[PDB]
Amino acid sequence: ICNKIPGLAPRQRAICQSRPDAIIVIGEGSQMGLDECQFQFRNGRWNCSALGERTVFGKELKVGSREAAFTYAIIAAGVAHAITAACTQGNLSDCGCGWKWGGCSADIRYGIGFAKVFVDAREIKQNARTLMNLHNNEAGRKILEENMKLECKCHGVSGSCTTKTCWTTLPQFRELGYVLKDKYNEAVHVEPVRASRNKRPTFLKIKKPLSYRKPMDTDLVYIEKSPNYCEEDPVTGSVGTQGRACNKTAPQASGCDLMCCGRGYNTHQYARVWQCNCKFHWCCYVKCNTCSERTEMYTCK
Amino acid sequence: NPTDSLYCCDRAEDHACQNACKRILMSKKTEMEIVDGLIEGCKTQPLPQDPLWQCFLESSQS
Amino acid sequence: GAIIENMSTKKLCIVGGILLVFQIIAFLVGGLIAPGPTTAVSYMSVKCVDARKNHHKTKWFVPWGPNHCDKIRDIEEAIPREIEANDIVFSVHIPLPHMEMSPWFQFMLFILQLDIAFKLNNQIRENAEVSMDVSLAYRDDAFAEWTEMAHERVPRKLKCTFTSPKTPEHEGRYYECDVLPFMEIGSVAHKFYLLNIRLPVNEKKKINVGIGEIKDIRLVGIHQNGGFTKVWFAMKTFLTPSIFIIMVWYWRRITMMSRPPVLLEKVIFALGISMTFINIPVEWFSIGFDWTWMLLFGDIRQGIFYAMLLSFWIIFCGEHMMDQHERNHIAGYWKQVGPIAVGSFCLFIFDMCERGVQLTNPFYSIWTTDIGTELAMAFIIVAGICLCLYFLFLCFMVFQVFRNISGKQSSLPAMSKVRRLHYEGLIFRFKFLMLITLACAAMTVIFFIVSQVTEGHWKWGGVTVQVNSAFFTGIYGMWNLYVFALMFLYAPSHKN
Repeated sequence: ICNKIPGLAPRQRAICQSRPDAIIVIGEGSQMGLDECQFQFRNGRWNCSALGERTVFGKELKVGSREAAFTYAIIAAGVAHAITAACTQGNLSDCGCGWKWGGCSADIRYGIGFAKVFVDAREIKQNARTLMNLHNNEAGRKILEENMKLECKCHGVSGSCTTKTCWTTLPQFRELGYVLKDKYNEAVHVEPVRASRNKRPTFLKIKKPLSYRKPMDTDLVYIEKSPNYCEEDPVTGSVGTQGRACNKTAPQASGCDLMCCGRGYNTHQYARVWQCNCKFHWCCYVKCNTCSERTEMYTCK
Repeated sequence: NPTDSLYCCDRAEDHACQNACKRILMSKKTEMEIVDGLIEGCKTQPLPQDPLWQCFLESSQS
Repeated sequence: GAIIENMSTKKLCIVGGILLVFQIIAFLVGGLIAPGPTTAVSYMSVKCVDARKNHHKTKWFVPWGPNHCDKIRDIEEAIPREIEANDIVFSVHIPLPHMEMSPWFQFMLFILQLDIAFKLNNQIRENAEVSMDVSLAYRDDAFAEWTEMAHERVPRKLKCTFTSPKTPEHEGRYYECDVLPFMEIGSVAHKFYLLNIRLPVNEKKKINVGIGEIKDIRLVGIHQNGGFTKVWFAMKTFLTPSIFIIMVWYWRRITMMSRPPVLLEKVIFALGISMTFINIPVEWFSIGFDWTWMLLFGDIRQGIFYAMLLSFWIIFCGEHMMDQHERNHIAGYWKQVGPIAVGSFCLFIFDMCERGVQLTNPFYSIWTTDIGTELAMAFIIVAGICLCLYFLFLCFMVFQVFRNISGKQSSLPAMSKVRRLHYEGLIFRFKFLMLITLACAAMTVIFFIVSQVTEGHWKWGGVTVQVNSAFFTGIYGMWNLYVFALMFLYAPSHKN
């Protein structure tokens, strides 16, 4: 059934045929990772979109730059987060579990163990790009593991901490997206390592001076220089900045002067509806009128 | 039973996929021709993010 | 006098070695056999939707499985569908799919974690208070109807703070709200539990208005592992006959003597009676009946033992003063035993207010309202003051006893032989029991600290040892052996 789904390795498709329901959740997680990447880079010249066909893991990057590192890290983190959250929601029944003796094993370990193997199974080939890819996926999983919130409650003799329980919770994915954005702002350059006997690269070490150590497992790692991303070029996968909106102001990466790479801006009276002034409840439908005055949206030429 | 799963694209966003659903399911009797017909019918590769294919894959277990 | 005065060092060391072997066994039982004391399972509530079918009768919304509700994946989807509040009902099925709850889980403890999103025009008010409408049901098998256990309005005051700047660029991020104590019962007799939470809105009355913008309601269920309960019951079933044998022998040794019992031996027997009351596995009846009061009863037993032990220490110190002392009447100890009684009464009243009212309302919590918090904190503070006074009195009594001991040792060569051995026996008894008691207390405190700060288990070899459960089993066996050695060694010795 899913043997035709684009962008999966043969082992990934075998796993898909094994358990249809896990694939739904993992696809939702990959989509969540891609959506978070696109929200984080909404104002950037590279809006986390690439020239290519749609896959479960989005359009793949033809250059191994910092953008690809962040994309793969967020994809892996989203997959693991979705697996764990679906397990805790009751959407997955085989997850975790035993129950009457030991209270069942942890959820996060199951989620990470499944997501690690499946996501890394896409790396069918072996190349410096592949080692970078595996490093970035592992970094995403490690950063997701770091951001788990630990909570404890005491329920001892009366309310005392004679006996207290501690449990971990998944971080809400926007916070993890911000953390991975911060990590992306400090990604490290690398080249692979090669020896006479092995004849192929096994691991990777830092390019940047003052050090030659292996990059830390929680660092986002990239091997290729980043293009300008505002010129349309299929050899590099850049979609170009043409047609994208801009704020026509000084702030970095948001102004038309920086968005359009010197080509200027085109504007028109857009007049957004901008519905406002509602009597909000804690959720759900409320009645209110709209206040659409005017706007002139500037877009790159 | 392909007919028993005809409800899956009531979740679909496009009416074109729904019309492709009804035409293929009441016109085709084999699953591989059915899936090729769907992908050529509303021009989208099977993706676990699409609610239509989500319903199809989920109901495949039932 | 006591037996320990007459035992040779060899026999005393043999007894110590036997007790050490039993203590090692008591630690290893919980370290290896037990699976850990407690388990926390986190549940994501499923946002069921009322299509206005709950007109008069209480329909039950099942999160999953057959007859599952018309769930909403993301609460934003309610707006296009014209779904409003008072219709969305958060539903949780307490055992995760293909699992059952059993009486071996000695209790159920639930808390909430509201996921509230930030929004400039929908911020949490200054003193926002969520007022839930909580309904709970139990079911014995997967085909019967849900039977309503409780239906209560549960108000909770919010304590939420937003770290990121209150900017439109940061809309959608969650508040860092604290956990809300939800409910607790002392019995898990029923296999499946369904919990329905509503958030009705009436902005005219200011109910659930201004409480922010809730995206999700996470719930965490804490219960005692069935394996740990089985280990605990096996340990108690072993300990109870031993303490009964020791108590019968001790009472025979007391009564079959030429004098009425002294105060110290009565206090030792009372401590033994309290520890027997703890050892008796009356909890092994909770597995067949729906007794919700088991938590309160266990708390009362533990408090009784703590009070009796703390009273025994001061009675021992008072009785072993050599000069102008050894008044064998309990009435003379009101100054130092009184703080223990007052503190125990205050803690008992606090527990009756907190865990006693919950029998009639499982969702009750004394800290929900300000005045209840004042009462609970006043009782706890008075108990702490009583404990501090007791500790000061205990240190004073120990120092005075040692002063009298040092004064006595100067004149030991001067008295007759019988008085010489009598006073040397008193000195040896006090020193021995003080050393043993300090060692036991220090070990208890150290292992309690370790259990608090450790991860929860330690890996060595091909097995992992449970530190939390080893702490419980080891300390329980340690104090059982402390009582056993106290009763065996300090019983009167025969003379011939």
